[PDB]
Amino acid sequence: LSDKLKEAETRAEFAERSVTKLEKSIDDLEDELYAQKLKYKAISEELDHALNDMTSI
Amino acid sequence: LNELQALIEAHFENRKKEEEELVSLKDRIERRRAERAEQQRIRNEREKERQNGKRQTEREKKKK
Amino acid sequence: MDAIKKKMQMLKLDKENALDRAEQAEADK
Repeated sequence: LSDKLKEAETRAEFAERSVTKLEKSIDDLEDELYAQKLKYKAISEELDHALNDMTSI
Repeated sequence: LNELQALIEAHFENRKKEEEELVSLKDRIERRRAERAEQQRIRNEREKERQNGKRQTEREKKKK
Repeated sequence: MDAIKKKMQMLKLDKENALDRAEQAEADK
């Protein structure tokens, strides 16, 4: 049990670290998805707004 | 022309208004994510709180 | 930019027709 605990603790710590890595990667995806949407629909949708004007004339 | 102008205005309004809806709400989602993550961080803080010579003498001589 | 593929065609027709006339007007002598 001491080893099972160290192992479970390694697993708990692993999961805390894995969660930490994923806390970081979820935030990176939360920020990257955010940034990509924020820049991508905001720019390309803006480019389609610009289409409204670009294709006028 | 009624068909083209009507459809492209439907495009503008409906779709991009909708796109900003998406922007807003997805931002809400991400904010939820980050705030709840930080809250877990503070929880972990609290829980781990629950889980809890001779040279000196001669120097003193000379310096004093 | 289909709006202008279509506007292009309209203006193309307007000029082609004006041009057809420019060419005829000169061709007529």
